[PDB]
Amino acid sequence: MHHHHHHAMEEVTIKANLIFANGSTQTAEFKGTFEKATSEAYAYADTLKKDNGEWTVDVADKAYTLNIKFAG
Amino acid sequence: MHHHHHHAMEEVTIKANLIFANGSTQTAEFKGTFEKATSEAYAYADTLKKDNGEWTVDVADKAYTLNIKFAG
Ligand SMILES: [Zn+2]
Ligand SMILES: [Zn+2]
Ligand SMILES: [Zn+2]
Ligand SMILES: [Zn+2]
Ligand SMILES: [Zn+2]
Ligand SMILES: [Zn+2]
Repeated sequence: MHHHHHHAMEEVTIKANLIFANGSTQTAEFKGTFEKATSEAYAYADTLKKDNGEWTVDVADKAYTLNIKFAG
Repeated sequence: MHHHHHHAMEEVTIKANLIFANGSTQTAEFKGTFEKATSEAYAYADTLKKDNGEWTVDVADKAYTLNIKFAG
């Protein structure tokens, strides 16, 4: 499944690729928590439904931070 | 839970922050599939166990690509 595991004070960058039925595309960037950032991307997509129809989305990861702590 | 959902031809960037018992740190970057990139990060961490002890890790997301397709 596609699951975002929230962390406090997270800062995530969302690159949205909008692909229209005729093959044309548009890209936009959103930043903030994963929840807020994706919400804005979806809200934007919704403003385009009137002229471009229903949309579906696939979320794919691109970057992570690994915090590795040694005990000594 | 922390779950990486694999996608074909994915290219993920891993930023590893190694935190030692005495407070000092070291950072490194790894790239490739999430699986390969994290594997290299862990392998690197293992080479430091002899002198720095056991390590634990927390994986946190940083960036995503959203592919939004309109049906028309
Ligand atoms: Zn999955
Ligand atoms: Zn979140
Ligand atoms: Zn997917
Ligand atoms: Zn979770
Ligand atoms: Zn993968
Ligand atoms: Zn975590």
